[PDB]
Amino acid sequence: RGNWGNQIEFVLTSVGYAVGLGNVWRFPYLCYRNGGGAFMFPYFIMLIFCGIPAFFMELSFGQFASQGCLGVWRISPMFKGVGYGMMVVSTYIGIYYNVVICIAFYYFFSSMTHVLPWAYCNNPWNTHDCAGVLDLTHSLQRTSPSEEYWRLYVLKLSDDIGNFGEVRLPLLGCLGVAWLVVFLCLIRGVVYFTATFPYVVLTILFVRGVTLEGAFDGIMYYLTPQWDKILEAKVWGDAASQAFYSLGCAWGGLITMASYNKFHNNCYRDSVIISITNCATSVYAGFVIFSILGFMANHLGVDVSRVADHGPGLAFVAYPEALTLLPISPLWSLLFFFMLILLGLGTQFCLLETLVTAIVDEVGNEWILQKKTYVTLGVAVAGFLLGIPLTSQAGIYWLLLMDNYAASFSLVVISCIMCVAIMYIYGHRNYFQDIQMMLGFPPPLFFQICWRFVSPAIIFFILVFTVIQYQPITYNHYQYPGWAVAIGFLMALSSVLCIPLYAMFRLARTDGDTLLQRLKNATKPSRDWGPALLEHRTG
Amino acid sequence: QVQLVESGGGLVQAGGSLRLSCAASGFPVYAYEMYWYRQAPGKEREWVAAISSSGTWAGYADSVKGRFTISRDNAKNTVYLQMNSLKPEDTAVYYCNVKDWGASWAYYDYWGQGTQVTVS
Ligand SMILES: CS(=O)(=O)c1ccc(OCC(F)(F)C(F)(F)F)c(C(=O)N2Cc3cc(F)c(OC4CCOCC4)cc3C2)c1
Repeated sequence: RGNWGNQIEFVLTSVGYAVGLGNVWRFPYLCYRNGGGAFMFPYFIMLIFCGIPAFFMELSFGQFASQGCLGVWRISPMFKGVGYGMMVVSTYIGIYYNVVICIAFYYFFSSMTHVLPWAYCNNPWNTHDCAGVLDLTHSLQRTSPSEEYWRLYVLKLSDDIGNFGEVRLPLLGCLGVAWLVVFLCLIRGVVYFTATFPYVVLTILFVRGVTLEGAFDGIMYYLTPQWDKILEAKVWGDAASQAFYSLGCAWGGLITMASYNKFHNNCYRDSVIISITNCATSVYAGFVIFSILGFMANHLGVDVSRVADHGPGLAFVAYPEALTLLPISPLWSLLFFFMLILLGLGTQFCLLETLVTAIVDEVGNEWILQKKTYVTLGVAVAGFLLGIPLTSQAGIYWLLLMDNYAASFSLVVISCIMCVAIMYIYGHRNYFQDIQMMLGFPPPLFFQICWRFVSPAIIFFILVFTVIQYQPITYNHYQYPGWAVAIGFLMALSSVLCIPLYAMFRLARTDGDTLLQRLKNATKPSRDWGPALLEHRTG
Repeated sequence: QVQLVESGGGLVQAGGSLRLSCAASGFPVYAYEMYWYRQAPGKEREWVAAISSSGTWAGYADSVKGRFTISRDNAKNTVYLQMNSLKPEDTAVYYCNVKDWGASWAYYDYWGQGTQVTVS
């Protein structure tokens, strides 16, 4: 319904938050690893019944009190470890999400030639198995010239995590540029292009992907359901992690950003608009990738389910493959990788704006604010240093370990702990009134049943059956060794143990010197809790 | 390496039908859009039709729409132009074409031998 060109700019500014590398890069690869038919039902169930409720909760919780992901734990000071856990998640994201941007900068710079290198098998990195889309009987185990460019030129992939080999100086140069553009923007800190350029660019590659032979096999493998893979806890863990991750849940940036939002803003409306358009965008970005896998399937002579069973890298095997079938091919490659760059840098900007803000709110005001630039610089320096091994010859083995464990189901359990802490310790009764003070209407009954019963029930059983059914992680038939999966668990629970660790620390610091009344003193709200100066029904 | 060889031309009366075949070899033709053109006597080489890699989208010249049907059989490495409701102005040398962009800023048009159609 028409609104004099004003509200449509609020829609397009919202749309620009929904599209990101969390769905242009991350959704298709998980969707393939789980096998599309199996992933789509769990993804929708977890997004409807858990993700959207926890997204709206994190927005409201921050907007109401108007405090960052740490200082909002003034409802129950004992649980401030949930906020520190969200900073451990945010610091695992920042280091690896810049090497996803290295690869984007490398393919963007690499597109500055007369011929795209990944188009043919006539290059020195290529094996005898290279099939060639444009290029006797040769091979039993054929490969795409784009799989070999990725695996043997971009990243000279070692056979193991232990073989760090040598650092990829071109990718490390891109890590430098990536961290500079980020840091420089945090000093400088038009909508239409940011919010639409991804969609017109995805539509070009989609209309291309649809017209290729065998695309329907890829689309069919994407959409026909697998009601046979349904009891695998890993599918529900991955689907839950993607439903929470792609919305920004348990990165803590949501709360911190919402703290700047107007007290009477409609965070219900903004949660539906962002999450519904994010859902659709993910399904679209996945559709185009699968329409390309359908083409690689008959081009290589194998079942769609085993064409390119990667992790990170699917978007750097598949989108490159499709670009070589477009006319004026390098122009669209430059525009495509520039779209990925400006999608990625936009989330690093919001992540690092958050991370610095929360670290400042935690400390004595004047000197830490004089240090604002120096601390942002310290984060970008430390983010480059911790990124070096991901540019090593073993890099993506660690990239999949951080993304599949440190930044996966940990987001779901950290936000489940918040869900129960607010609903049962603070009290749903008290919280729904707090929402009603700023929206004017109570939460829809759907969110009331979801927060109180569904979300802890679903999350609890996915947690239990994942522990029962766990299998060693594999990147495309490289099976990870015993020490590596042990580091995976340590990164995964490094952010969760922050909760009980702070609980021990407060139960030591707090007054009481008795068994349980000190836990009651530690769980009830702070005297400073609630909104700023004027906005009090109780105060 | 790339070769294109058309067949199916000749004399036909107005209101008649012909099916031109183009046999393609020397490349993975399933990856390419295929095109048809015609060169009428005393006239410049004109576009007639195009077909997607899978045959999902098929496009035609405004003076041909609804009269000719383009189709392909990627197992045989062929593209066909089914010509119906032929009229004298359809008299031309019909050429089969593929444009290899080579993952570059330009294309090499590869041309078939040309097959004459003559409509009385
Ligand atoms: C799609 S994705 O690539 O998978 C992905 C995942 C996480 C993301 O960030 C989470 C985070 F933003 F929290 C961060 F990056 F800080 F960690 C993003 C991302 O850039 N944003 C999501 C989002 C949500 C909003 F509602 C929001 O503005 C509102 C303005 C009014 O007041 C309330 C907030 C603005 C942003 C930007 C994309």
